[PDB]
Amino acid sequence: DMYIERAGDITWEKDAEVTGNSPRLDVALDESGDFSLVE
Amino acid sequence: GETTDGVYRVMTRRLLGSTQVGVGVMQEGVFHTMWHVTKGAALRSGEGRLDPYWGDVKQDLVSYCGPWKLDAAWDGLSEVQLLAVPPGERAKNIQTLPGIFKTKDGDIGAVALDYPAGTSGSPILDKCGRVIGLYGNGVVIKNGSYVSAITQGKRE
Ligand SMILES: COc1cc(-c2ccccc2C(=O)Nc2cnn(C)c2)ccn1
Repeated sequence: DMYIERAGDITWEKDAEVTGNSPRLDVALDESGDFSLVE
Repeated sequence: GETTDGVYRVMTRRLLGSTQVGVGVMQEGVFHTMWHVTKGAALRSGEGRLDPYWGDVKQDLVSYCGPWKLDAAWDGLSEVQLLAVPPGERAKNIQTLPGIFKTKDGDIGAVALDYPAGTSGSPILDKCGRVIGLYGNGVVIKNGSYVSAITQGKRE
């Protein structure tokens, strides 16, 4: 029996940590809403 | 109960202790999360009962107490931030340039940041603070890191 708890405001932070890469990926989306990698 | 615009954890007591199953956004009296987090179930907000209003398993989204309200888009150029809310850890902004999910229906934003599954439903923002979509539905690549979409709903 699920419940919610507030965790913060939705705000852009100046000088947040900047990270992660930017990959271009071929994918398919099935009727169950699962993404899969094509090739 | 609490209806303040902002970001929230989704918890269950049905397992060992209190377990965070995901994250969502409260905006204009409506709660937004991913379908896999709640599976369409009712939520509590203290003494309050939030009922599902709209949901679609294929989009992997669900809204509570009204129609989907978020209609901002990754503009394809500008950076973004994952306002990650990880299980038992403080909300933290992470800035990233999203990559791209090319599909037969079109192209979607993608972010290659590996957080625990209970981070599902954390919002992705643009530089004006607008929610451009939610984190947690994509693919695991060779590298072992999950790549999530930028999953965003249609406002009616
Ligand atoms: C083997 O795959 C994973 C994925 C995850 C994961 C990590 C971050 C955000 C979200 C998920 C996640 O579970 N997504 C998701 C979408 N739909 N379903 C049913 C589940 C963590 C561990 N293993």
